[PDB]
Amino acid sequence: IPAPPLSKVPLQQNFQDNQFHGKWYVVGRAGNTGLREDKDPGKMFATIYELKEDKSYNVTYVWSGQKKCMYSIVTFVPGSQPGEFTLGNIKSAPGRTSWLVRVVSTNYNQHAMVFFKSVTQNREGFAITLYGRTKELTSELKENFIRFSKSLGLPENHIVFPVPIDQCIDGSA
Amino acid sequence: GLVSACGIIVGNIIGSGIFVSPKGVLENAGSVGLALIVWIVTGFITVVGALCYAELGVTIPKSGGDYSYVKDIFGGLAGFLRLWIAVLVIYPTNQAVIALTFSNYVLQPLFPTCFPPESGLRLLAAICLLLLTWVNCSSVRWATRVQDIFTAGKLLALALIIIMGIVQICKGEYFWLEPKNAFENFQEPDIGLVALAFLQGSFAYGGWNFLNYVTEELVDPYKNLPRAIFISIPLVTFVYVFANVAYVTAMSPQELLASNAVAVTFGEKLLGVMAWIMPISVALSTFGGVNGSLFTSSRLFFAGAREGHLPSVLAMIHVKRCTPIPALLFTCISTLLMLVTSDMYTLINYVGFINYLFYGVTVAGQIVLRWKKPDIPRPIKINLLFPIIYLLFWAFLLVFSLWSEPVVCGIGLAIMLTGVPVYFLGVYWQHKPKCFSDFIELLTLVSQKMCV
Amino acid sequence: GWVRTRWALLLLFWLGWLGMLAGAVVIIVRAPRCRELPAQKWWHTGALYRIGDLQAFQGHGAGNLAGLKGRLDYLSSLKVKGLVLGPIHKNQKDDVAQTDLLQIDPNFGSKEDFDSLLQSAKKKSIRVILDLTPNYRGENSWFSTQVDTVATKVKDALEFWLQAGVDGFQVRDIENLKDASSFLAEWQNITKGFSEDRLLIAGTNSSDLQQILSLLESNKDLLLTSSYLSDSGSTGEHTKSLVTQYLNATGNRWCSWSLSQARLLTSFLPAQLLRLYQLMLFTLPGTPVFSYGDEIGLDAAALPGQPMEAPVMLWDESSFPDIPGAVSANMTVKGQSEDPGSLLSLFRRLSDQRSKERSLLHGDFHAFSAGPGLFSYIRHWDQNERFLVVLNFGDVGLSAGLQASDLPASASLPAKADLLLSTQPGREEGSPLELERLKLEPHEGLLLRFPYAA
Ligand SMILES: *[C@@H]1O[C@H](CO)[C@@H](O)[C@H](O)[C@H]1NC(C)=O
Ligand SMILES: *[C@@H]1O[C@H](CO)[C@@H](O)[C@H](O)[C@H]1NC(C)=O
Ligand SMILES: *[C@@H]1O[C@H](CO)[C@@H](O)[C@H](O)[C@H]1NC(C)=O
Ligand SMILES: *[C@@H]1O[C@H](CO)[C@@H](O)[C@H](O)[C@H]1NC(C)=O
Repeated sequence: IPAPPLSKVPLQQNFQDNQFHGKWYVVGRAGNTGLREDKDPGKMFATIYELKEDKSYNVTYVWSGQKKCMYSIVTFVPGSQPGEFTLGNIKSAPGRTSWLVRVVSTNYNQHAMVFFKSVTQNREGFAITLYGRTKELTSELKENFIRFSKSLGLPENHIVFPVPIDQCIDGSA
Repeated sequence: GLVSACGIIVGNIIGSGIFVSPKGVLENAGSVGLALIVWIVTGFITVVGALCYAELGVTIPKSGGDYSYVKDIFGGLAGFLRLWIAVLVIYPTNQAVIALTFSNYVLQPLFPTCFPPESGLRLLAAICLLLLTWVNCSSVRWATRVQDIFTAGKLLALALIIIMGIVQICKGEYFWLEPKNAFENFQEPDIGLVALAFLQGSFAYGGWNFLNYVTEELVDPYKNLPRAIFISIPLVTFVYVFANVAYVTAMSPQELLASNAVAVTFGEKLLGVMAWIMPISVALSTFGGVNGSLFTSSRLFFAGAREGHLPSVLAMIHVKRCTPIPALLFTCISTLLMLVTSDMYTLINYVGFINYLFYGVTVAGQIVLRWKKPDIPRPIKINLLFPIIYLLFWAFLLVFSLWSEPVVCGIGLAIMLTGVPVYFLGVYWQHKPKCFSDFIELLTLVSQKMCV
Repeated sequence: GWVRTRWALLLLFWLGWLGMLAGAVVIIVRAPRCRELPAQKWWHTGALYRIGDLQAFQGHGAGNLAGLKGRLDYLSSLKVKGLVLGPIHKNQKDDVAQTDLLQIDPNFGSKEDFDSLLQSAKKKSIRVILDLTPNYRGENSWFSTQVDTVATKVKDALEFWLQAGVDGFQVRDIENLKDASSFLAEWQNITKGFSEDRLLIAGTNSSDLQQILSLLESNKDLLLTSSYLSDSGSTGEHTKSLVTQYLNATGNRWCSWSLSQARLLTSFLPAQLLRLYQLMLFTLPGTPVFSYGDEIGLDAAALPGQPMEAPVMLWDESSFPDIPGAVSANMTVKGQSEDPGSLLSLFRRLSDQRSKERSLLHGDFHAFSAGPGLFSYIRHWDQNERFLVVLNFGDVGLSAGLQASDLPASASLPAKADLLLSTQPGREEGSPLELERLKLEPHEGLLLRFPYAA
């Protein structure tokens, strides 16, 4: 199960960073990470992208922990392509796992599909995510996501749709 | 004797140390692989040192190997220190170590899980030592007679270890021999501990510094002696490595470090009839080792007295029995005084350090004799790489031993420095000490005449 | 007297030598003989590692039994003496007719893969424990539709897999099993009858001691894992009471010191108590059972979108490539393997000590009184190295205040003892301390070592 060629994954043309900012939900996850269709998908979490004056994104993962609403913050620096990104806080140490975030296709209104890669010294991993503005997207987008994931070689079982919980990702609790 | 030479060399080198050393090396090696590497390196360095000593013997043919060489070389105060340290340190401590080994092997079956009482160990060691010194004093006939049965017991123990090791490597899966869990197992290697590992491994190789010249009788010693030295020591090293792998196959390395008698536990794990074979055979081996050490120490006392450094009180053979009773009594007293250490392996370090401290000195003397006073007829010559590499290793050993365990080694150095002044008193007296010393000596001689 | 003195001294020397021999024999007979070692079954040594969901444990790995052999090197690094593979047998949710306990699920692998895995584990000295819970994909582990058929198929599967070579089994969620103790006794005695080195673990969610004791009444040689210590309590006195109550009610029989059934420590415990509870579980008298990921303190709520029941094992920062930067370096196996002070390193050290020390393996356990908030006890064998563990479950720095005279004099407390390791930094290992005035930091655990008195 090798990493796909970067050329094969599409890119979003005329990528407008201003529109992409906001709170995306995760409505599908494809990748050889350990999750399978048969088992528990998990609890849906949200990713908040805030655009900065230097065009770098501030990314906040919010999810529901044991009892605390849990948050985590990172920063994406724009890559070579307008729609590509890389994890910020780069250091010369080879131990760091370079990241190759890449937006595959989005209408900026209700859905998006993005591709992540985590090339590492001893490992090369990738994943695809179906971001959505609402808790649940229409079935057609899920079918398109499954087709695109299968294009990269991921079996059907590797694709997972987290349960749309109504606490922390949306509201308080 | 083209072939018997290898036999005599192997018999002199191979002893009971293999029954006590293996816990010492591994305990400091930290892994089975490092243990076997230490054994191999010690074997090679012993080959080098024996070769240098053979060269020195051919260049300086004189009785008292390792003493005459250090006497004719370095002038005075060097050979006297060799004799002083050999009498005070090396022989009493070798006898004490072998006696403690006998006691540990005798008592291991009775207390397999927990330390036996220290008083029991010391009493059994003293019992063995006193019986052996008595049999040596009474007559040399019995001393040479019992050596056959003791050597037979030692050979039986070694042969059974080797056989039960080769059987188990086929079916025992050799879990620890393979690199799986065979390196960096107990602790990360430390050079300070590796020096102590080499000191304890060298204890297995003994009786080559002085027994490779005093005993050689070859048809063409110049032609054959280098061959014998090069072909007898390596097979001894192979035997030691085979014994170590047999131990590690029979028992886990952790189980080997908490035994105090490696062969007893080996026989327990493998031999169904264990107690009837291993402890008794090793006890015979230790008896033979102590008896041989006693005979050799008395022989050394003979030359020590003849050279005039020692008083005539010693090295006096009894008339009815042709035995050096006064020489044996002093070694017995010194060994009994050494038997209050309570540590089987501390003594090993304490002796090995001194052994190396003088082996290196002798090799340095060889180098000096090469550089200064050359052109001497040397029937067999050695490439100057071997002595210098030996010296390099010797320096490492000493430095790191002092870095790691500066107490036992320090005490040995202090003993040597305490022996240094006596030589001046012997050589030059600013004022003759006729008030006490002479009278004391006379009284001692009189008493020796009266009771012995 | 000139010649008479010679013979007199010679015979006096022989008399003294014989007196020394008699004294040696007397001392040997007076010495205390070593106590026999117990029947140390393979699971009495070291911990057990419950792998649960293999697909989650391997993460980016293959996800099948054939791919599980890659991790056996890591598990050997942990020095766990056993594995509890999740239920691999083929199962249709809530269908007793369509579930078979003798067929491996196609997704998990094939029979040949399982045989190769068992061979490799045996080569590495790891022993597999196949858990045979009939309905592991359903809401209730034991089908409600039928009872007798489920037990019959479990017995048949136990026979078949014992023939295959598994070194034991495990049965979970027994609270839902009807007529549990009888079936447990039957399965346990059949498994022991096949061979002595074969354990049957039992899992319950009950936290009441009386229910556990009733379950153990029929068979006293059954390893039971239950949520008994799961209640955090947050008081050392409470945990001390739980441990002593259980040990003295069960009769000091061998027990499994697992914090739960098929759950991680991080579900019950907060982040700051993981090291303390690891020390306690590794030093208490029994066989600690750890769910996978407990060595790195894996928490299902630490990362977004991670299943609560079966969190994905974090082997490196690329374990989740969908959330860049969320998986910090120091919450992974690779990150914590390079840190001398980390939960994984502490787990490795404690497992090593548990596996090799003859006082922790099989040794008497005696807890004694400390100022309230402290759980302090001693593990000691016969004239062997003794260990003393002092745990500060409170959140306020407390003077240890050890005062233990009720303990046997054979395990008397010396004035000083080494410091084998501390859960928190700030102390020098190997330095003897003053037990009379030993200070303890909040949420700190000290493992001290002292030798046999003589
Ligand atoms: C185990 O005990 C049960 C009790 O119901 C019995 O039926 C079965 O034969 C026993 N099996 C043994 C002792 O192997
Ligand atoms: C534990 O098992 C009992 C028995 O079926 C059940 O009633 C209960 O809901 C379970 N959960 C807890 C937390 O006790
Ligand atoms: C166990 O300990 C408790 C502590 O309260 C005590 O009441 C009980 O009698 C003890 N039982 C046994 C058998 O030791
Ligand atoms: C190390 O792990 C702890 C978890 O106890 C976490 O709080 C801390 O942030 C981690 N280190 C860094 C640099 O984030």
